[PDB]
Order: sequence, then C-alpha cells, then structure tokens
Amino acid sequence: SATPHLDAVEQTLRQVSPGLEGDVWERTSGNKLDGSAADPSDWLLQTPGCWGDDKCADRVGTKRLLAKMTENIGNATRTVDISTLAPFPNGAFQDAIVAGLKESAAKGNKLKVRILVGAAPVIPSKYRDELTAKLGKAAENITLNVASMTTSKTAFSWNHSKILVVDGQSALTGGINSWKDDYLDTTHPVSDVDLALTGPAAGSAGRYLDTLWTWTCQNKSNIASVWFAASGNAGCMPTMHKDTNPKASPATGNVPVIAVGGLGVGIKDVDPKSTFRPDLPTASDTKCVVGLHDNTNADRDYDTVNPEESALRALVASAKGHIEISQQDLNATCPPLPRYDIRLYDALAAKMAAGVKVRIVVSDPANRGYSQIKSLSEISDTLRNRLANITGGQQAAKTAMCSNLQLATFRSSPNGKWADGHPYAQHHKLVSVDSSTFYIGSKNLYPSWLQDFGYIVESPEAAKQLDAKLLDPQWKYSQETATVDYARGICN
Ligand SMILES: *[PH-](=O)([O-])[O-]
Repeated sequence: SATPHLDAVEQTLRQVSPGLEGDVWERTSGNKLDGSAADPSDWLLQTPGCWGDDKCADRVGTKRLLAKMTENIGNATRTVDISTLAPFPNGAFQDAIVAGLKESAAKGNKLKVRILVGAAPVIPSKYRDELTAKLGKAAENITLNVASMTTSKTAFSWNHSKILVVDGQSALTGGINSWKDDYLDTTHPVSDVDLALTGPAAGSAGRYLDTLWTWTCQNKSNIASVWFAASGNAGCMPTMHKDTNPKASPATGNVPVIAVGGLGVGIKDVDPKSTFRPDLPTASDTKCVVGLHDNTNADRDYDTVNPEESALRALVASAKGHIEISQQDLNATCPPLPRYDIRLYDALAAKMAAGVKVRIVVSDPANRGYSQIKSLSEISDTLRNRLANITGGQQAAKTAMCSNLQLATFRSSPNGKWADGHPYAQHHKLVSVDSSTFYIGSKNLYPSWLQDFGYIVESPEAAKQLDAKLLDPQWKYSQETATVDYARGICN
C-alpha cells in the first residue's frame, strides 16, 4: 500500500469506534496541505517561528498564523466554525477573526458563525457583544452563536479542541489557544503548532463540531453545563455544518488523512455499535490514589467514545524506523488524573525493544502551567520499567532504552532559557513517524478526558517539510538538555 500507516490506524479505529465513523473520526482522500506558492511548507503554522534567536525578534511563524486565519475567514461564503479552550480569543487573534469576517461581509456574503469554548466550573454574552461592536455594519451579515461548555465537573471534561473551519472546505487545527498573553505580547512566547488544510478532511472537522454543538444545544438550558448567547433572534445551530455545507467537501489535492477526535466524558457513555474487547495492561504506579476511576487505562467504554487515544497508540505502533514526539508533557498531575497512559508507554517500549528509535521532547520542568513533571527521569524510569516486562529485566531494559531513545526538554536557541530569563514553554501535540505520517492536533499524550481533535496525515513530502521546518531545528537546540541520546551514547 502507498499508505501503510493510515491503513493500520484505520483498522484500529473501525474496531474501537465503528459507530462514530463519519462524525468523530473519518478517513478521507483528496486533501491538500494549504501552503503558499513561495514557501510550500507554510501549511505548518508553527509559532513563534524564531529559531536561533533568544530575543525572538523575527516571528515569521506568528505572522503567518495570524495572516492565515484572516485569509481563511475572509474567503468564507457560508460558514465559520471555531472551537477553542477558554478564555475566548483576544488580542491579535480576535483582531484576525474580526478582520476576516469584515472582509467576507464586504465581498457580499451572509454567514453563519459558531464559536465554542470549553471552560472550568456573563462571559459568552460579553464576547458576543464585543465581537458585534467590533464588526460594525458587517454584523448585519452574520448569524452568531457563542457558547462556553463543561461536560463533566467530576471528570474535568470540557472542550479542548482548537479548530477553525470555513465553508467545510478549509481547516486549521492544532495546539494553539487564542491567548495573547502566552503566545503574542511577551518576550517568552509559547512554542506550539497548528496545520492548515483543505479538502474533504475539513468536512470531517465540521461534522465533529456538529457533534459537539448537538450536545451543547441540547443542554443549553442547564446552567451547570452550558452558557449560550446568540445574535438577535437567532436560535442554537446544532447542525450548521450538515445543514449548510456539502456532505462531501470538494477535493483539492491528493493527500490522505484520518480525522480523529474524542467526546471526553459526559456527552456519550459508550459507542453501542462497538464490540471492542481490549487486553488492558497492568498498572502499578500510574494511579497515585486508590479511589480514582481511571478512564485512560481502565475503562473500555471510554475508549469507544475517545478514538483519538487509540489512534495515537496505533500511530506509534505503525512505525518501522523512527518516531518523534513533541509535547508539553507525557505525564499528567495525579490526582485527579492517572500519571501516564500505560498502553502508550508499552507501545513505545515495544518499539524500542525492536530497535525503532524514539525521540521525546517535552517542556522544561522549570515551567512548573506548562509542565507537569519535576524531572525527565519521570519519563525515562517509566519507559525502563515497561521495557523490563519485555526484555527480561532492568539491566536489559536500560540497555534497550539507552540504545534507542532521545529524551530532552525544549529549547529554540543556544540559550538554556529565553533572553528575558523565562524558560521556554512548549505546547505542541505532535507525533511524526518514518518521515511519512504525522499527527497535529489538540490531543495531548498525557492522561486527559477532554473533547479533542486532530489530523493524521500520510505524506512523505509534508513530513520532510515538518522535519526541516520544525523537528530538525528543535533537536538542534534541544539536544543539549538530553538525559538519554543514543546518537551520542548519552545515558544518564
Ligand atoms: P491544552 O490547551 O490544555 O493542552
């Protein structure tokens, strides 16, 4: 097959979540990574994109990101569909949205617009008011829905997807929250990444958002769950995508993609169609406390409504040569979450035991919002212990790990911190295998029970661009913090 990695992932998803095919995950063909003529790699919306410079003077990444947001929205003829994590977009992110909506209104278009945020237990109506003011006459051309939602207080579940879909044709998604203080107006900007695509896979994102809004509209009169605000006399639009855009979006290229998300906890308890029967591993030191219910490692039904967890573990399992992972963290803060995904660490171990190389780069613990560990030893110890189960003991586990792992914290310049003294924070949710197939999205690899979304893209050309523009510069500067690095025999 031309697509061995997606074939494997697709087969797993159809066993895990068959009833959610089309809506929460979907394989499509005919897509395009949406870069410019001049710089074809700039579908890769990294921020800040100021490699080598501890002062971050020339933020080519940030400029392109904000410009691409405006360009895509300004091309809307029917719908704009945005999700993110609260707070609502501010600063130049909000400016970009407003600018795009004004551009589309002046080209003559009448638009339906939804903006959904996930929130912890006045904000939505205030945001609607601010946007309506900033739009001026353009607001006459726009039917707006704005909502903040929480699906489970007890499971800490709410939207965390970060999606911008226009006309079901174009989609931007990834790890970037629309937060001016963390990303923009700061001399220690967070390092993150979104991708831009067009084609049928943008339709998949539209159907995911209909899934979320269908729940949101149903629960709009439950004030523990949902705060909703609309323009004028407009009702809630649970199915704007299905009602307004073509069931299959037009084709734009030749790129195969798997869209995959999850429903967290509190929208749907199980996929009734699923006959998935997982062999669940044995835990030990993930569930720091006894009373906690562990959806990541010990809840089959949870898997069936959260195909993305399985998808990421299958993507790892598909690698023949090498895997690069760039995350904020691999481990979560316990309680209330378990420390780590046992199956993920087992899949990485299985790979290293077979001589497939694994790179993990995470955020500097000196950040501990943007870190949940004290030391990289909390990742290497865990990997070693899981390797021990399949190499016959601790010595043979350490050897396999030191021969096949690169483990480090992130830097983007020769300096150990930003010039302003603040550590580098990284927030990517990125996995690439084989210079071939990659995930960019909102789903962290650390235990999390949220609604998330991303794309798995199989395109060697695109993956090489990802190497050149992000992973290679990343390892160039980050490798100086490595505790394990097989390529230089480092083994601490
Ligand atoms: P996310 O915005 O919590 O990773």
